[PDB]
Amino acid sequence: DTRPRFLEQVKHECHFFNGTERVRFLDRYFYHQEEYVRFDSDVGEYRAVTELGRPDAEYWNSQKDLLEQKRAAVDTYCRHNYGVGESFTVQRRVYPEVTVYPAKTQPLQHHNLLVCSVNGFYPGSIEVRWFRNGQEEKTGVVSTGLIQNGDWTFQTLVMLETVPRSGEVYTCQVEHPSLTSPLTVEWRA
Amino acid sequence: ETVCPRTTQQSPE
Amino acid sequence: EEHVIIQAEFYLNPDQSGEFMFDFDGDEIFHVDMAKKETVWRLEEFGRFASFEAQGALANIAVDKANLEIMTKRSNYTPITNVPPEVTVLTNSPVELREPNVLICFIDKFTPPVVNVTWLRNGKPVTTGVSETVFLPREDHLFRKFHYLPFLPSTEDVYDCRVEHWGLDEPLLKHWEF
Ligand SMILES: *[C@@H]1O[C@H](CO)[C@@H](O)[C@H](O)[C@H]1NC(C)=O
Ligand SMILES: *[C@@H]1O[C@H](CO)[C@@H](O)[C@H](O)[C@H]1NC(C)=O
Repeated sequence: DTRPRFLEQVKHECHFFNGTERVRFLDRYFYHQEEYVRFDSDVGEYRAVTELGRPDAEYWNSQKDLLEQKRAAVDTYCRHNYGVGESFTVQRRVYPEVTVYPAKTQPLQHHNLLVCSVNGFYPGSIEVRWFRNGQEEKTGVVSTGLIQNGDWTFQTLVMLETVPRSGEVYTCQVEHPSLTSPLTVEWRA
Repeated sequence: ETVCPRTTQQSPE
Repeated sequence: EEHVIIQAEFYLNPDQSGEFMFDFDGDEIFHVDMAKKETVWRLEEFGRFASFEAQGALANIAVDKANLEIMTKRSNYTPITNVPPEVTVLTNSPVELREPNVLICFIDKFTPPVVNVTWLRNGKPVTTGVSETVFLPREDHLFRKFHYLPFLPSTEDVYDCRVEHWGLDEPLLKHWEF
């Protein structure tokens, strides 16, 4: 199939700062991936983003009942839906699961990577650090970044490039919004 | 207990 | 900010595909099945505390289809440039042998939202217990998707996620083995 395609997207966005103390509502329209007209609650009217959306801003802004219902969306839509799902979205917190295991960069060679696998946590913001004999190791640390599993959990593999010697204690420290104290896991050769 | 949708506008033809 | 709730919709011609879904901080809350006209919560626990009228969603898709035909005329029938996806294969949990796990195929940064993807075991296709999310919106206004495959890690088996897209000149295969 070689027929050309034509995509149209619409995104109704609610932005929240400090609970519902500050709310921003955006009503965005896209042709393919190019936004051409939007409504910004901080402006109170439709504004065309590209030349393509000028007919829409003119026509929509002439309707009084449309602008008024778009200006109340922060309360009739944004603040309403927040309280509906505030229990299982805003307050969802899943404890992370930390595993430390060794790996190899090239096969058939001794271990040279210490992998700290943090799994299944929510929310996404996380701080994972390595320590060697009590001193933090900030040199030669690679990671996968923060991975969204798509099922309302996250994971990240923070790897340490090092050849472990006997008598060395390596510690992976994990900080998370749902934790009261930093979670640490030791690993010794 | 019910989520509310926000309305898409119709462009001028 | 602190949190973002996005109600994302799209309509695609000439495939006549549409979609209605709610997004929270990059995660799917629910999506409306356009066929059976039902609300599909991403996790079953969500539907207990919240309800959604699936009938209201189909109205926006009707307006979306009409708008698209207006914009297609306005753009003098300028088609969409296909953007090929990135593909990555990961496990949900660290691997142990004879310990159940889940493969995740992550298809990201592509448009239009049409894709053929298939799980392979040792070269043969698998459709057993396979699940997938619907097309999820991004903030550069491309798309991203997830495919899941529960499996039992063994030394004898080998897994690939093959993705097909109009922006790729060959079916992109992403490999996983223990
Ligand atoms: C589309 O066609 C119209 C009419 O010829 C023209 O004014 C316009 O510049 C063309 N291009 C775009 C991007 O609208
Ligand atoms: C899915 O497979 C069908 C088989 O004919 C093909 O027409 C379609 O283009 C494929 N998906 C892609 C690569 O868009």
